[PDB]
Amino acid sequence: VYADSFVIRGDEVRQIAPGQTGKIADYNYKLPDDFTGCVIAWNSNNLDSK
Amino acid sequence: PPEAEVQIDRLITGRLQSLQTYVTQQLIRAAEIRASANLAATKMSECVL
Repeated sequence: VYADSFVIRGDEVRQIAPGQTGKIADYNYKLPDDFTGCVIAWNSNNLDSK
Repeated sequence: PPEAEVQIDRLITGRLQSLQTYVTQQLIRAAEIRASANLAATKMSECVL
């Protein structure tokens, strides 16, 4: 399996999913239509917010 | 594509059902025509000759 880790805003969380598109999932990271796996996201205001 | 696939699937299902219906009707009509042609061949062999 694969683990792709990055930091995105809470608004663009819905962009990480097969199908729908957007500025984030057009030139940065796009999922395949028949993607098999899971998408794991969690709040991290206490670690990255300088 | 992700949302057009469903519409294309619906159209494919409809067209496939139409083609299947046409093929079945053609098979039945061709069987009837074959029976009539066998009768015609029997008539030609047993009447003309």
